Amino acid sequence: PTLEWFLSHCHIHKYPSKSTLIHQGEKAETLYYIVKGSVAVLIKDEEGKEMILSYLNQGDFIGELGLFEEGQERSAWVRAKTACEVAEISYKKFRQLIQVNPDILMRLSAQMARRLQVTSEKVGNLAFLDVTGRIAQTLLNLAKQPDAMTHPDGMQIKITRQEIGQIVGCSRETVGRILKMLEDQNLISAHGKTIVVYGTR
Amino acid sequence: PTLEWFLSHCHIHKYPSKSTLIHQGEKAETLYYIVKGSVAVLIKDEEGKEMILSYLNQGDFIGELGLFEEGQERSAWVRAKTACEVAEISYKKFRQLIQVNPDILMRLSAQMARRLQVTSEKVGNLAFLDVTGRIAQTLLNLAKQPDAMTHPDGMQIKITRQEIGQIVGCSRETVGRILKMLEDQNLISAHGKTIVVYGTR
Amino acid sequence: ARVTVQDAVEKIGNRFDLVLVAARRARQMQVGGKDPLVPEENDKTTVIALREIEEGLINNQILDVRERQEQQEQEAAELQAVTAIAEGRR
Amino acid sequence: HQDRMRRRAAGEAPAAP
Amino acid sequence: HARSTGSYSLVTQQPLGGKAQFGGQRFGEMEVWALEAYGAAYTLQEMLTVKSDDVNGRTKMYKNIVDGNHQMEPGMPESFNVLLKEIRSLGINIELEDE
Amino acid sequence: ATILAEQLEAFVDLRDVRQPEVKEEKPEFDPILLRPVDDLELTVRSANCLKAEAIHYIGDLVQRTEVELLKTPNLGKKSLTEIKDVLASRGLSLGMRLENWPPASIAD
Amino acid sequence: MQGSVTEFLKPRLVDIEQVSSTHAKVTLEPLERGFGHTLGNALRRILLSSMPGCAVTEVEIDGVLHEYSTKEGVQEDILEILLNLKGLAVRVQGKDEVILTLNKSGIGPVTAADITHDGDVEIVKPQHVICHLTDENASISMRIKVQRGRGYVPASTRIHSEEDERPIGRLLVDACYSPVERIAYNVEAARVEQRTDLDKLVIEMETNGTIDPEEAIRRAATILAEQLEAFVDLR
Amino acid sequence: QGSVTEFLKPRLVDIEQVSSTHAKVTLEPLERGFGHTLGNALRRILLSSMPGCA
Amino acid sequence: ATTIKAAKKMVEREEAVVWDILDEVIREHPVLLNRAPTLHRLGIQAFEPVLIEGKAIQLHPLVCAAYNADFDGDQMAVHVPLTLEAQLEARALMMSTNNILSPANGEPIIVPSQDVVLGLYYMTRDCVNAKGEGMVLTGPKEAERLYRSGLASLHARVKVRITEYEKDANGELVAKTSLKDTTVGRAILWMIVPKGLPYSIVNQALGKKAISKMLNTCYRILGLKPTVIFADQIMYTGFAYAAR
Ligand SMILES: Nc1ncnc2c1ncn2[C@@H]1O[C@@H]2COP(=O)(O)O[C@H]2[C@H]1O
Ligand SMILES: Nc1ncnc2c1ncn2[C@@H]1O[C@@H]2COP(=O)(O)O[C@H]2[C@H]1O
Repeated sequence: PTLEWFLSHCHIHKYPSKSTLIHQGEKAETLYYIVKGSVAVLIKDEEGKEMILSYLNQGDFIGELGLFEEGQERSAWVRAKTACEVAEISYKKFRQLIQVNPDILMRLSAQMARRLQVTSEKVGNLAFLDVTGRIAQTLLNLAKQPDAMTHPDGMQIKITRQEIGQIVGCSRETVGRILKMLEDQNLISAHGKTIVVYGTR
Repeated sequence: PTLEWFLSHCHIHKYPSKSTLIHQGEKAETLYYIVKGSVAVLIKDEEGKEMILSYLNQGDFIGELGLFEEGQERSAWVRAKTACEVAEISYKKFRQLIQVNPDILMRLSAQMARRLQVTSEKVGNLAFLDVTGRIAQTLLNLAKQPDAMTHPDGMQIKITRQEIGQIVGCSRETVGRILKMLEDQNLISAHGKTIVVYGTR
Repeated sequence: ARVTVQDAVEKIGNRFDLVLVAARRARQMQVGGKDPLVPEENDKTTVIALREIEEGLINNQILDVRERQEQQEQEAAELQAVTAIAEGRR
Repeated sequence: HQDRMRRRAAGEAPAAP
Repeated sequence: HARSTGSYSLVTQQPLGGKAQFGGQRFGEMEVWALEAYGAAYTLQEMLTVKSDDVNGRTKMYKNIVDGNHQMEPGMPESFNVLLKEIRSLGINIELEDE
Repeated sequence: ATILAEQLEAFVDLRDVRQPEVKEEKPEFDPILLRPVDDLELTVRSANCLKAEAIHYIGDLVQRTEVELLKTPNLGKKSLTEIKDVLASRGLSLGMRLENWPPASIAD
Repeated sequence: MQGSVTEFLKPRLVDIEQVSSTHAKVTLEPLERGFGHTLGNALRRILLSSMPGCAVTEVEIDGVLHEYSTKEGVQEDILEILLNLKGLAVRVQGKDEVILTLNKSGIGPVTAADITHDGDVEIVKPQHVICHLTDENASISMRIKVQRGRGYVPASTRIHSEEDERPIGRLLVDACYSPVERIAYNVEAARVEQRTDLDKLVIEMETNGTIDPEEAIRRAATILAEQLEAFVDLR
Repeated sequence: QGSVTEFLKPRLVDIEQVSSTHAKVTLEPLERGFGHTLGNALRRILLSSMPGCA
Repeated sequence: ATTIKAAKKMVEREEAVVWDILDEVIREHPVLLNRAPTLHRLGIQAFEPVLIEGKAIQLHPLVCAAYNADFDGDQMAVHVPLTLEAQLEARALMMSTNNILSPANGEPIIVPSQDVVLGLYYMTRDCVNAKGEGMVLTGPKEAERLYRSGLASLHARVKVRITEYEKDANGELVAKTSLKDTTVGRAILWMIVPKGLPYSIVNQALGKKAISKMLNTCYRILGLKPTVIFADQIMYTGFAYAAR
C-alpha cells in the first residue's frame, strides 16, 4: 500500500513517551509518518488542562497541512502517547516524490478526508450529548481496547477520573459524583478506579 | 492557469435558492465547484435540531470527499443558501486527469487543510471559554469572511440565533438572552437576522 | 439463453475460430494470474450472489482480432516462465 | 487454423517471438 | 450413486469402486465418436489421460482447483509408456523421437 | 375471517409502523479458532501452564477471563498480556463468544 | 393479539412507485405458502368487477341516425368514430351523470378542449382527438355524456334493437366504467439468497384517470373489509 | 369518487347448532359476488392455519 | 473455511451439513447429459445446472424428443467438464440452444410434444363450416366460429390488441398494416413473432407440423438468438390452458 516506496529515504528519530512532536505556533517544514506505535492529538488553553480530540495509531501521517500552501503554522499539539517510531521528510523533498509517484499523494490526501469528518463530529458531541451521555460511550470504547480487562459480569477498566474529563470535557468531580449516581439505580459498579459495567457481552 | 483548464470540461448548471445539490443517501458521481454566491452545510439529529460544521463561500468545492476513495456516499446535507452557479464533473473522468496532471489534485486538497485548522482549534474554545467568550470570538471570525459587508461603523453580517449556538455549542434560548443584553449596553445591534457589531476595525 | 453468445458468431464469419479465441487465452489467464489482463474491468461477467460479484468468465474480450501473430509453442513457454504461480500457507 | 490466435498477452507478448 | 475420488490400481492405474466409496461411470467408446463429430479437442484428450490413465497428471490437477487456479496440460498415458516395454520383449526395439 | 382482516389492515389506514423482514443471511464461520494454542508462538513456560489448566485450543482460553486466571498460583499478568498481544493479529480477544464449539469431538 | 394466537406475520404496504398518473406499482413482500393465491384472488374479483369510475355511454351526433350509416364531413366512418371513445380520460368531482356539449365548425381535428368548460367535470386528456373534418361544410355537433356504472359492459351486450330511450341520434359505444382496465397476478416462487418459500405479490394495475392509483388500492380493499364486521367483532 | 356505504354490511342473523361437533352458521347481508371471494379466501385459512393440541 | 483439510472434516458424514456457497459454485458450469445409447450427437447436450430440492435429475420436456426416453423409470448419467477449454466448448456446440436444426436434412428436430402442443391447439380453435359471404351485422354472432368476412369480425373492431379478450370476444386486429378477420386465439402467438422478426403465416390450424416450417425460416436470415426466444412463450402457454 502506502508503505511501498516511501520508507526508503526517511530519517528515523523515535520519540519517547510524553514527548512533543508538534508545537502549535512553529512553522511546518517537516512531514511525519507513523510506523509502529500510537499517538494522541490534543490542545491546551491558558491554564494547563488538556483536551484530547482523537487517537491516531500506526499507518497515519502527522502534520501534513503545511504542504500545499507554503508559510503556515502548526494547528494542534501532537503528544506521543507511547513509544512510537516516526520518520521525517521535508516538504521540499516530498514534492519530488510525487512527480515520480503521484500515488503517494493519493494516499495522504485520502486520509485528510476522514480526519476532516471525525474532527467535525467531535464538536457536535460537545453540544448535544451531556456529561452522562459522553462518559457512557467512553466506557464501551475503553472496553474494546486491547488493554481492557474482561469480567464475568461485564467489563473492567482502569482509568483515572482526571483523564476522563480530558476526553468528554469536564471536571474530575462531576465524573465521580455521577459515577456513583448510577450505582443507586443498579446499572454499574465502582471501587476506586475499577469500573465494572453491566449489559456488555 | 490550472483552474481554467478545469472549467474546460465542466457543465454549467444554475441552481435556484432552497434547492438540493447534495442529497445524503445518493451516489457520488459528480464533483461540484462554486463560482459565485455562497452555500451552507449542516447535519441533523433525532429531534430536529441542526448543526452547521463549516461554511463554504465562493471559490470553494462542494463534495470532494468522495473522490479519493471510490465507492462512498454523501456525508452531510448541502442546501443552496443563495443563487449560485456550480459546475459538474464526474469523478470517473476526473481521475484520468490526475494521472496525466497531478497538479490539478494539488489545488483541491489545498483547501482541505484550512478547513481542518479552523475546526480543531475551535473545540478547545468550546470547553473552557464561557458563552460571553465563545460568542465574542465568533463575531470576529464571521467578520473575516469574504461574504461580510463593509459597514461605516463596523461590520454587517446576517446570521440567525441558532447558527450562533451551533458554533459556540449551546442552546438557542441562551443565545437570545445574551444577544438582547448587549443591546441595552449599546455594544451591538440586531433586527431579526442581521447583526451589526461595533468596535471592529 | 446466454449473454452475448450469438453475437460473437455473427460478427465474424466462423464458429470454430471463436472457440480458441476464448479458450487458449482464457485458460492462460488463470495460469498466469490476472495481471496479463490489461483491459478495464468493464468487460467482465456478472454473478449474482450475496449481493456482490465474483469469478470472471470470458467471451467479452473478443474485439480486436488479427491474422498472423505467434506460433503455438511459445504460448506456454514464456508464460510459465515470467510467472511461476503456486500455493503457500502461513 | 492454429496459425491465427488471440493472445499476445493482451499487449505484453507481441514483442516475444 | 456419485464418485469424485477413489483408489487406483498399479499396472492398470484406473478409477475403481470399493464399498464405502462409490464407482465412476466408465466413459464408453460409444460417447467418443459423438464428441469427435462436433470437432472438439481438449475435451477429448481428458477422457483418456488424467481422468483415468494418467497418474502424475491426476494428482497435479487436484492441487490446481483448490487454490482457484487452472490445471496444465496432461502428460503421457501410463497404458502407453508401458506398452513400449511390452513390445520391447517381442524381439523388436521401439524408440520415441521429437521433431 | 379475522386472519384475513389482519391481512388488509394496511389498507384501512391504521397506525401500525412495523418493518416487514430485515433479515440478512450469509452463513460464515471462523475455522481459525479451531486451531491449537501452538500457533501463537509461546514459551515453554506458558506452553506447560495452559495445557495443565485444560487448555489445548485457543477457544478454551478465550472463554475464560483474565480476572479468574490470576487466582491460580501457576499464572500471572504477564502470561495473559502476552497472549492478547498475539491474538491482536489473529483477530481474537478475551471476552468473546464462540460458535460451533467444541469442534469435531466424540459426540455420544 | 395479546393472547398470542396469531403467531404469523401480516403483510403491509410500504412504497408506491408512481411512474405515471394512472399506472403505478403495488408490492407485497411479506407472504406465506397459501396467502399468495388468497389475496391474489380476493381482490381480483373486485378490481375487475366492483369498481365505480365513469366513461362514455351515449353519443348523439347531429346528422347521424345509426352506426352503420355514413356522415358527410368526416374522413373515417361512424364505426371508427366510436372506436376512439373507449380510452377517454374523464374525472368528474361529484355527479352520477354529466352531459357535455360540443359545438365546433371548421377545419381541424376536434379535441377534448373544444367541449364547453365546466367547473365540475375535469378533463385529464384535452388533446384527445375524436373526429376529423375535411372541408368548410364539415362540421360536427354531438352531446357526449359520461356517467357511472359497475364493471365493464361492451356495446354488443348492452344492445337490443333499434328502439331505446332515444333511438335516433344515440350511438352505442363500449362503456368502461371501471377505472381499472386489466388485472394480472403471478405467483412465481422467488429464489432469494436465503429463505426458499418466499414469494411476492406483484399487482399490475393500469387505471384510466378517474381516480388515483394510491387511493384505488385502499378503496377496493376497504370494501372487502366492510364485509368482515360480523366476524372480528359483532358482540 | 364517493365511497359512502354503497353495499350491505354482513350481520349475524341466526346460527344453527345441529350438533355439539358440527354447526351451520350463516350470514344474511351478502351481495352477489362476495359469496365466493370470501369463501375462497377462507377455505385455505383453516387447513393449516389452526393451532390445536395433540 | 480457511483450510482444505479443516473443511474435509466438516462435510464428512454427520449432522453438520449446512448449505452455503453451493449456489454460486454452480452458475456458469454447464454439464453434459449422456443418455446411452447415443447415435447422433444430440444424445450429449449441455445445459446450465440449477439446484433443486430432490434426489432426481429433472429434464426439459421439449428436449425429450432428442433423448427419445420416457419418465417411467429410466436412468441417465451426467458428466462434468474440468478444464476451462472444454467449458467454453460446452457453450459453443455442446449446448442445445445452438443445435436446433437437424444435421441430416435441415428440419427442426425439436418440436412440441404432448402438452405444449395441446395448449396451443386449444387456444387456436375455430368451428369452420360456414355458408358464404353477406352483410351480417346482427343476428348470428356465435362464439368464435370460423368465417370469411362477417360475424363479430366487423361488429367488434378494436385498434389495440389489449382490450379484446376478457369476456371472450373477437373481431378485427391490426397486423402488418393490413385488415384481417381472426380471433384472439389466431393472433395470440402470431403476434409475438413480429416482435423479433416479421413473417407471414398462412391461415391454417396451428399444429405440430405447422411450426416445423416456421422455425426453419426463423433461422435463415438471423443468427441463433432471435429464434430461440420464440421457443420460450411456447412452453409457458403450453401447460396453462392444458390444466383448465
Ligand atoms: N483532530 C485531529 N485529527 C487528526 N490530526 C490532527 C487533528 N488536529 C491536528 N492534527 C494534526 O496536527 C498537525 C499540526 O500541524 P499541521 O498543521 O501541519 O497538521 C496538523 C494535523 O495533521
Ligand atoms: N466541516 C466541513 N468543512 C468543509 N466541508 C464540509 C464539512 N462538512 C461537510 N463538508 C462537505 O459536505 C459534503 C457532503 O457530501 P460529500 O461527502 O461528497 O462531501 C462533503 C464535504 O465536502
